[PDB]
Amino acid sequence: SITAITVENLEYPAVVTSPVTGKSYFLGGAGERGLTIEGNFIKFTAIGVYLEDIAVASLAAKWKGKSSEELLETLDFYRDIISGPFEKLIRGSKIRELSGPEYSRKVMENCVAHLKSVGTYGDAEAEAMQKFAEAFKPVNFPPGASVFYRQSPDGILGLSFSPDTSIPEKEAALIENKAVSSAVLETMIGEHAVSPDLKRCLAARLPALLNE
Ligand SMILES: O=C1C[C@@H](c2ccc(O)cc2)Oc2cc(O)cc(O)c21
Repeated sequence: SITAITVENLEYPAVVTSPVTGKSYFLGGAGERGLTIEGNFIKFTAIGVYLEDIAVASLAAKWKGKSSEELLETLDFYRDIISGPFEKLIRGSKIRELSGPEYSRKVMENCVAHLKSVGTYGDAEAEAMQKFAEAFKPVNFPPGASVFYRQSPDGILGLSFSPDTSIPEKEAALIENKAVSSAVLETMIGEHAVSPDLKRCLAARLPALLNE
């Protein structure tokens, strides 16, 4: 009973398979991100977080039997999701047109803040973030265009860009850095991620799967 989610006409299939790793994932949750301008929420993109199918078995031990309300208030739960021994696939699909530099600027800002926050922002991470930036420079995201973050548990962040919502066959870059690899997802569902839409989806959707 793992359904699909549609955000501003941008649909997120309940399941997807990576053309890069062959692994299959289930939709953990989908929401929206944008900017608050003059007290008004201006939507810029849709975001969906996919978890490798094996995430269920991994999370089962500690979080089966827990209620959605309980999971939602438990930071540890989200930590297991963020740093769990399974691949996470994040798909951002634009609502409003953003260039690669424009979009990446905010993402990188949050990633850097997180990294410095937890004391893991050294030269290696800075270089990884520059490589991150470089990968986005030649890209533009018109409405519907997407960015795919493949978070490998092996400490690598794969970056893919699509003209639309379809997963590209090949990745544009590989950011090989452990800290940075989870930084993106951390800024989406981590403790210091204000927006709760993705967290709420995860808390609401996981219990059913964890129970069976
Ligand atoms: O999906 C987005 C939107 C992005 C963004 C919003 C508005 C804008 O004008 C440019 C970029 O900021 C982010 C920053 C993050 O840490 C994680 C995210 O998932 C995102």
